[PDB]
Amino acid sequence: MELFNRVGRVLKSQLTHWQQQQEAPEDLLERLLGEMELELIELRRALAQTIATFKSTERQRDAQQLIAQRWYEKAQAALDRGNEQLAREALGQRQSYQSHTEALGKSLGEQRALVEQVRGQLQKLERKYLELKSQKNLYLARLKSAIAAQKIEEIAGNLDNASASSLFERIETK
Amino acid sequence: ERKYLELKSQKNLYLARLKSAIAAQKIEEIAGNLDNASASSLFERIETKILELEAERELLNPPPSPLDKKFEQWEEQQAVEATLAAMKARRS
Amino acid sequence: ILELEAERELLNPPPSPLDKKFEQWEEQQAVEATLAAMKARRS
Amino acid sequence: AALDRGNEQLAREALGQRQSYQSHTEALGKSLGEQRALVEQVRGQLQKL
Amino acid sequence: AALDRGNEQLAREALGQRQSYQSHTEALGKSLGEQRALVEQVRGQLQKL
Repeated sequence: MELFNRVGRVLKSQLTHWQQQQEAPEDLLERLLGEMELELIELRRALAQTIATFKSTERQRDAQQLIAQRWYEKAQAALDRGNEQLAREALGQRQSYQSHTEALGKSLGEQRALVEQVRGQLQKLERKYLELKSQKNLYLARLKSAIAAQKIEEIAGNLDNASASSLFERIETK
Repeated sequence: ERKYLELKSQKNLYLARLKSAIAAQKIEEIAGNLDNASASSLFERIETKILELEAERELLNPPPSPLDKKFEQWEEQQAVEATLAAMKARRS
Repeated sequence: ILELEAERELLNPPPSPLDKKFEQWEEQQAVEATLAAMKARRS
Repeated sequence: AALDRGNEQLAREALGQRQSYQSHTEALGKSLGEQRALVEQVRGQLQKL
Repeated sequence: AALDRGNEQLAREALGQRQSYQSHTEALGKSLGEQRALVEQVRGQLQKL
């Protein structure tokens, strides 16, 4: 008659199950953390994408820094015995590297905060993740205690007293 | 060439920050399913069902009123006092 | 290696400089406490 | 052990790290106390049932 | 033996190597103490069973 009813029509058997599962959170409750486990490992692997990359710049600057050391050493050796003219160019070439080192080096400093904080984020998330997973069983145990606490007495009323006991004490009246 | 690789150098960081962004967001966008309020109502309202249904017990078997509980503890006080006095009287 | 080493680095967080500081400091105390005790035996 | 021989500076950090655990212990420990009533009463419930 | 006749320099390394073993002994030795309770109690369990 309408989509909400026709979506219901195609899912009358499923709408009930969807309502039941959301009414009884056993599957979704368990698999959301399992699904959340997927993003944790995805974050685990995704986070690694940050870790290897940033230092890979660190090695690159070291090679350029060593090359700057080579130009520094070549300039140091070139300027010997008053041959400053030759060493002037070598120092000029070094300045090209020096620009590369300074810009790349500082990029790590802020990236340390990104890895430092995100590691702190996961450090906080993981404890909260397991902490939430710690108390779910208690409520679930209290839930089954609740179901048990309720099936025990909801069934207990079948023959307690009054019309319930009338099932036999009225037969006693018979 | 230096600019080409330099652009190719930082794309992974943003992509890594992007997957960190997707990860940073799937982590919490999903986290809101059962945090608090109506989210926690998924079980603490079922906890309220305990008491909606416990009242059926409470109503079906009216809880021992403070008077009968007062009688129970008072009877226990008399039971212990009457007994212990009698019990210690045996030795005397 | 380092993309995958970070998995190790992340899985077993590397001993922080504090614990490494504790380790070497404990070693410094371990050697100093021992060597002082060891040489004290002869005395 | 860290604070020995007046090396309080080193021990200051270690105590700071401890406070992180102390928060965990205090919160988790009290949770048992109320849970004792749950098991204690439910055992009493079944004992009566 | 190494530290004899004032040759403490040679003996310093040997003591350092020893500390590596000392860590192994202390950790493994205590593991037995609790394991004694496991065997002691389980033997008591079977003794009662």
